[PDB]
Amino acid sequence: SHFNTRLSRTFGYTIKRTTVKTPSWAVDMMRFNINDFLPPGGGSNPRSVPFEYYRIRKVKVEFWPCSPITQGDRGVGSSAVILDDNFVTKATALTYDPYVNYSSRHTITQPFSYHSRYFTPKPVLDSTIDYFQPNNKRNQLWLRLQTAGNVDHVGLGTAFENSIYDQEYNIRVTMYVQFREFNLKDPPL
Amino acid sequence: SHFNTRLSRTFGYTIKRTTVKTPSWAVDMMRFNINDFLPPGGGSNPRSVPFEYYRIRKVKVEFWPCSPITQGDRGVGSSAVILDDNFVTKATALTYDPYVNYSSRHTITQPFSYHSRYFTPKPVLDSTIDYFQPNNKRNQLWLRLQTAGNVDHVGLGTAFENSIYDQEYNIRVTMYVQFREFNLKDPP
Amino acid sequence: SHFNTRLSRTFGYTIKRTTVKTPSWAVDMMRFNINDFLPPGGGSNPRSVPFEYYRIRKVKVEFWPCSPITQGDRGVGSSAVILDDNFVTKATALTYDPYVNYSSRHTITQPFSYHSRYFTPKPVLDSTIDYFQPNNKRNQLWLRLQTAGNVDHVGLGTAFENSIYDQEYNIRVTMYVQFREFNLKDPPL
Amino acid sequence: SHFNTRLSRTFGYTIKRTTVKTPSWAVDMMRFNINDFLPPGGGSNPRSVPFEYYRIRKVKVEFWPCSPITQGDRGVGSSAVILDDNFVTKATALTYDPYVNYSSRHTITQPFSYHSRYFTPKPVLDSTIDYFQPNNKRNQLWLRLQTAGNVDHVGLGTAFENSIYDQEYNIRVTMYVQFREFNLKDPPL
Amino acid sequence: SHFNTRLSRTFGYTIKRTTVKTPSWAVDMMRFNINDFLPPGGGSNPRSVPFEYYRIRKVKVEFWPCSPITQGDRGVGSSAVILDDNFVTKATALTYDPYVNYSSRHTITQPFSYHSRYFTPKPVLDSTIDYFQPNNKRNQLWLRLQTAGNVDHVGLGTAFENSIYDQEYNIRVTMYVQFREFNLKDPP
Amino acid sequence: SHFNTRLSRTFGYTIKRTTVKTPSWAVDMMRFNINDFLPPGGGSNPRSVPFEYYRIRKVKVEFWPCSPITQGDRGVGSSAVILDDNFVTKATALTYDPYVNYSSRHTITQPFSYHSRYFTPKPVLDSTIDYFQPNNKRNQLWLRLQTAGNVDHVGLGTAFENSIYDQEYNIRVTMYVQFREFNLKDPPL
Repeated sequence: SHFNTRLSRTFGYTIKRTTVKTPSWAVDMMRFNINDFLPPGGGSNPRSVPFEYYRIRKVKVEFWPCSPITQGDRGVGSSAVILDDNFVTKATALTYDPYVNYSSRHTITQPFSYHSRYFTPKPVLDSTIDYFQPNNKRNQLWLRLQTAGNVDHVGLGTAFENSIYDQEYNIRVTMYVQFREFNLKDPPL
Repeated sequence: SHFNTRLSRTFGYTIKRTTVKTPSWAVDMMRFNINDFLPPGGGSNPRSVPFEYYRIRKVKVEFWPCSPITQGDRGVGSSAVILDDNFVTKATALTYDPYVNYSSRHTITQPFSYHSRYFTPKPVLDSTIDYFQPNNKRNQLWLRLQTAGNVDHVGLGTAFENSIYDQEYNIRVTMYVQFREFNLKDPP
Repeated sequence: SHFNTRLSRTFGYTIKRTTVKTPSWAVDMMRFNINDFLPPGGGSNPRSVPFEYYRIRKVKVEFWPCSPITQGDRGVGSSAVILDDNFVTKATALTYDPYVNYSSRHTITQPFSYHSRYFTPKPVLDSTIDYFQPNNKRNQLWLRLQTAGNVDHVGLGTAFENSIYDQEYNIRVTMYVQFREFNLKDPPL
Repeated sequence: SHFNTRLSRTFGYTIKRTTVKTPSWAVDMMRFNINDFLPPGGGSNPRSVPFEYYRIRKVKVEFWPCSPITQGDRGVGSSAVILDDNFVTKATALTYDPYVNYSSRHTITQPFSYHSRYFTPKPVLDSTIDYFQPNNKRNQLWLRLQTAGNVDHVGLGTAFENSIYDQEYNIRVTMYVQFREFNLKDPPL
Repeated sequence: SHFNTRLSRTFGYTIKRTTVKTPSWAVDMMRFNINDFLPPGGGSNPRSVPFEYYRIRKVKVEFWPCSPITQGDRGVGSSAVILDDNFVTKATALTYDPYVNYSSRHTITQPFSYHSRYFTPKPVLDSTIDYFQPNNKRNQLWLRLQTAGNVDHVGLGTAFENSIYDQEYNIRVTMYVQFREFNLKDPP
Repeated sequence: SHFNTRLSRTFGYTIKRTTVKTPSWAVDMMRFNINDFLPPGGGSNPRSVPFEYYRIRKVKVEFWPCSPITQGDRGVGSSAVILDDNFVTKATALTYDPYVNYSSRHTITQPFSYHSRYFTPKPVLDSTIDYFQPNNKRNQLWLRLQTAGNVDHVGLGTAFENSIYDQEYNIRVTMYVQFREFNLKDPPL
C-alpha cells in the first residue's frame, strides 16, 4: 500500500561575473514540482509510478560547485527555507544579503564548496493566504498524483555574493516521496 | 456539545444485460453528499439536525443484490476506495477490471451476493489539487452544516462484470456523522 | 440513542406598584411546557429535534432583575417547588406570604437581586389525582415528543412583596432535557 | 525561532435605546483580522513585526461596560463562539435571543457588567465550505504575515437585550499570536 | 530496496457440453507469464513498474464458477501443481481423471463451486532438463524484468469432469510479485 | 517578554600589497554599533524590531577570505579583544605584530584561511574612564534601543601581516542581541 522512494534531477545555475566593486548579492529562489521528477507513463497508466496519492516527505537541495579550488574572489551568502511561497524579489546585485538574518538561514561558502539543505517542503495550496502544515509525520496531507498539473511545493531562497568571475553550479534536487495506493491498470492483448 | 449518529439512504442500481461475448466490466463511481441524508428543517432551524458543524467519521456502502440465488452467468468484479476524487472513467463495457490491482480493492461476487465497504471518506476541498487528510480521529476537519450547498465527500469506485442477464441492486449508503455545536433557535 | 441537551427562553414579568401601606404579596405560578422551547420543524420531521421520546431531567428558573441597585422599597418573598400542580390562587396583594412555610421555600430578595431555582419538575399526568414520581434517575417516565400538545410540567409558585415602585424581571427558564430514539426521516428531492 | 506575543485594540460599541415594550435582542458579530493589530512597517521590512509566518493561538474579547452600576432596565444576553464564519443575521430587535441555546454560549449581564470570551479562533480559509481545524496546538496551520490582505479569523456572535437606555461598551480585542521565522532586512547607507 | 505487490487478471474458460455417456475429463494446463499482468510503460521507462528485477513469490488461481447453484449433472475433477512444465496432454474427453492421484492434487467440485490453488510457481529456465529450485524465499532466483519477452512460470494442470451442460468459468489469476532495484528514468 | 536573536551584516576589507622587504603589519580595529544592524522603522514604531530595551550578549566577527588557496606570500597575524575602547593606533606597516602578546590574542593565518572571534563586547559608557562589566549573564546592563544614536560597543583589534599581493576579506559581523519589553504601537487606519 505505501511506497517510499527518492527522485532526482540535476540542472545548471550560473552567476554571471560582475564589476560592481562593493559587495553585492544575486538573489533567486527555487520551488519544487513533481512534474520535473516523474515523467509521464503510457497507455492506461498515465504516470511512470503507478500510484494514486503522494506526499513529499523531504527535499534535499545540493549545490555542487563547478569552480576549481584554485579560484579566488571568494564570497559568502545565504540559503533560507521559505515555506509560504513568499520569496525575496529576484535581484542581480542587491547591496546586502537579504537572507542572512532568516531564522532558517545557512551560510553558503563560495565558489568552490558544496552546500545542501534538507527539509520538509510545503505545497502551495492557496497562493492568496499562503498557509501550510506544521512539519510532521502522521498528519501530512496526501495529494493526488496528477499527470501534468501537479502543485508547486515550496522551498528555498538564495543569495550568492557576486564575484569578478562567473560561478557555475550543478544543482541536484532530490525529493523523498511517499506514494500511496497502488493503481496499476492491466489491459489485455 | 457533540452528537454522534447514523444517517442512511437507499437507491437502485442496474447493470444492463449485454451480448459482448468475452469478459467486460461496467465501471462507475460513487460520492456521498450530506444533502441526500439530511432534509431541510423549518422556520429559524434551517436544517433537521440543529447543529452548526459536522464531519463524516465513516461511510458504509452496502450492495444488496436483487438477483435470486438461482441466477447464472455469475461474475466477479471490484470496489476500490478513491479518496482523491479521481475515479476511472465511466464505461459500459471495459475489456478488463480496472480496479482489481488497487491497494484498497475488495472482490465483488455477482450477481446474488452482498458486498460492503466501510471507510473514512474525504471531502472535496479543492478539485484541482485534490488533497485530503490522513486517516485520523481528533485532527479531522470540521465542516459547516449547510442548508443546501454541502460539499461532496469521496469514496468508492466500481467494476461489475457484465452478464447475459440484468443485475439489479439496492444500495444502502450509511454515513456515521459527528455533529458539533447545538444551535437550536426558539422564536416566540 | 440518547441526546442530553439544554433549551432556554426568556420572557418579561412585571409586578405593578401599589399604595397599600401594610406589606402585601403578588402571588403567581409557573409551569413549563416543551412547546415553548422547541419550535415545530418542517416536512417529514415535524419537530426541530428528531427524537421520538423525551423527559425533563431538571428545570432552572432564573429571575434576572431589571431594577437598578439604587431602587428603594426593598422587599422579601418566597419561591416554592410545587410538584402536584396545586399552586396558591393568583393574587395581587395578599396580606401574607402564602409560601414562606413551604418545605421547598427559598427566600427571594427584591427588587435588584438575582433569584434562581433548580429542581426536577414533574409532568401533569392526571390533574385530578395529581400523582408524580419520586425524584429519581433511571426510573423516570419517558414521554412522547409531540409537535403540538405537549404535557405541562410543573414546578414553581412565586410570592413577591409588592412595592411603592414597579418591579420588573427578565425570567429565563432552562430545561435540561434527555431525548431518546433518533427518528430522522429522509425523503428524496 | 518563535516569538509569542499579545496584541490589542480597543473600540466602541453602542446598542441604541428602544421603546419596543417586549424583550428584544440586538444581534451582531465579530471577526478578527490581524491588519487591525499590526501596523505597516517601513522600507525593506514591510511589517512592524519582522516575521514571515504567524498563527493565532487565542483571542480574548472583552466587553468593558461604560454604563454606571446605577443603571436600570437591566437585561440578559448571550455570546457564542462561531468558528465557521456563519453568524446569525444582524438584527436591531429580534424577538428572542438567537444564541442562548448554542453549546458555546455564555450569559451576558447588562448593562454594567464585564463580559469576556477567550478561545481559539479559526482562519476563514474557504467561505464556500467553511472548514476549520479542531482546536489543537502543534498541528495548527501556519499563515503568511501579509502586509495588506490578511485573512479574517472567525469568532464571536452576540445578542444583547435591548433597553429603554443606551448601552455603551468599550470592546477590547486581544490576540495571542505566535510568530515564526525572523526575517529582518538590513540594507546599508 | 524492494517492493512487494499483487497483480491480477481475469479471463473466461468454457468446458463445452458433451454426450459421451460414461464419465470423461476435459484436461488442460495453465502457465503464468508476467507480460499478461504488467503492460508496457512509456518513454525511457519501458515497464509500467520501474524495477529492474522481479521474482514471483506466489500465484493464486481462482476459478470463479459461472453456472448457477441450480445446475445439475454435477461432477468431480482435479487440479495439480506442475513445477516442471510437463503437463498431461490437452484432451477433450479423457476416460479417467489423470491428475487424481497426483501428490499435489486438490479436488474440484463442479459446476457451481469456487476452487483455488495458491503456491510458488517456477520459471522455465531450461525446457530440455526442466529444473527448478525447492520452494524457498531467500535463495529464490532474481530475473530481469523484460519489456519484451518474459519467461513463463509454471504451475497448474486441470481436469474437469465433462457434462451434459456447458460449464463456464471466470478464471482469476493473481501474482504476488516482489520487485527489486528502482530504476526510474527522468529525462528533462 | 525577552526576545533573543541574531543580526548580521557583511562588509569588505582589503589589505593593500607592499614592497616593504621585512615583515610589517597592518594594524586596525573594529567597533560594533546596532545602528548598522537594525534599519529604522515606520509610523509610530520607529525601529524595525519593536522593543524598548536591548543588550548584546555576544558578537561573532568572521573573516571570510577572498584570496584563493593557491596564493603565496603567506603570513601570520593577530586578533585581540579590546573591551576598554583603547586600540593600538591604526598603521599601514608597523615593524612588529603589536597584538601577539595580548592575553586574548588568537593567531590569524593569511591569506586564504578563515578566522573568527566570539566574545561578549562592551558598551562605551564613558570614554574618559573607560569602564566595563565583567562578562556575565543576569547582571549585564540593559540599554535603550534608540532610533538613531546608539552606543558603540567595543571589541576587536587586528594586525594582518603585509604581503606582496593584495589580501581581501569579506567580514561578517553577527550580533547576538537580547531585546526586552515589547512596545508595538497600533494606531488606527
